[PDB]
Amino acid sequence: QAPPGAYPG
Amino acid sequence: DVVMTQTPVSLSLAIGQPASISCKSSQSLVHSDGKTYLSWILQRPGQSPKGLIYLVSKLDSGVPDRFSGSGSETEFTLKISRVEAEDLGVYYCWQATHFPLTFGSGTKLEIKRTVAAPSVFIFPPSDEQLKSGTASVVCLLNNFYPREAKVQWKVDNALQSGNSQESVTEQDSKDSTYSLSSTLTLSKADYEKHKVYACEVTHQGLSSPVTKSFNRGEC
Amino acid sequence: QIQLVQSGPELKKPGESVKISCKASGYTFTDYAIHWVKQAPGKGLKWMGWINTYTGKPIYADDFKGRFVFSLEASASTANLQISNLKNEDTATYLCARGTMMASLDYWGQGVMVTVSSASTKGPSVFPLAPSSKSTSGGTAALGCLVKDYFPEPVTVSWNSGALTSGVHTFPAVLQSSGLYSLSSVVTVPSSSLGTQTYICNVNHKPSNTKVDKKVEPKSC
Repeated sequence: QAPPGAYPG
Repeated sequence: DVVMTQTPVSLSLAIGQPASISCKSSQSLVHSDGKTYLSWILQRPGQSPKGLIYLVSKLDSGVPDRFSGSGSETEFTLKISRVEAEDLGVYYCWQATHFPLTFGSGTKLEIKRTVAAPSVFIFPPSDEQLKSGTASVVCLLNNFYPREAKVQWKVDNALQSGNSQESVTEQDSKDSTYSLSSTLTLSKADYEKHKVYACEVTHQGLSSPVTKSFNRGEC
Repeated sequence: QIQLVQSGPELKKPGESVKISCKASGYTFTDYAIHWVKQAPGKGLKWMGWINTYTGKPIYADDFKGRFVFSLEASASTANLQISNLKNEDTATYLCARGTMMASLDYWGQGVMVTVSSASTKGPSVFPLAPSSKSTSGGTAALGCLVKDYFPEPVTVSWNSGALTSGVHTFPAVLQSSGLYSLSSVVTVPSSSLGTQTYICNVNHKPSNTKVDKKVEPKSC
């Protein structure tokens, strides 16, 4: 649903 | 946070002229999956944004092909081959390669068009308001260009200060003009004391000031 | 057609809580992320985070951890934003947006303007701006409504229940000495059909429960 930058690292 | 810087802050382009807006990221937007998550949105006057572009150069469904995007790692451009009246508003680049998602500073596109002098109207206070014991007189400057205009209120030839407020519209998405409203507010008693109410308009489209007036109680 | 329609109160006191609703229609709700975006009146856009519409799992930007709760009503195709312990700095428009994996934010809600104030609401007076000999030119007549003395923003103005949109200018509100707002809404119409056509301004100010329909007719004597 979401691009990689939508997830914190 | 990735800082997204956009230049110019604003530009004014004629219909049919090409447009190029730049967007710079404080780090590479090339992700380890090989994709570059740079996107563009447009927000037109008083409304919610619409998506235009994603993955640097992919047009969102229904977006005219006058629009295109290019770029590489930290430099990106949005281009309009041919500007149209409805392209006006604030363009934002934004990125989703790094957490958190961030939006650019925005570029406002104004349409440059021919000089258009205002149509000038005046409205006396309504009987409804007079009954409440206040008197608002409204001066309307309709569909002019450019945006800069001067309104002065005169009551029996006396230049008014301190009893008026005005606002100007955003630019019209169809004729590329502006409109302005000024309100002069007096007590009913102060209103009662004078005869002639006039707004005097100065604009680049006019070679002399235009006075719109009425005489209090003259149907 | 794909639309996000938001609703919520427009005025709250510091310390209070607000719920802002984002209703999706015209597509599969659970196939697309909802993103929450704060827009400061004047300024650009700040990402608050997003909610997975399939799993219900919210992810918060650091500046929005604590007082901000994203939730779902999955069977009503609705995403909810709760802000609690409201502060001066929370005054903003709150936007929802549909998101894809390829990072389109294609469709946006119309937003909800939340003003955080200890001051009380005031509902506007609506006065007609009557068409007259002083508002006509080239066979066209200007007429409108003066929406005076309200707080907070916004007020919505429509004409003939939305049937009249051509030639409408609804001006930005001005802030009077009092800390109250006033705005003008005007329309240009044929001067020839002023006897046959009806012009009503529909003024809505949600915070004061103001719902006025004002018929605007020629000046007269």
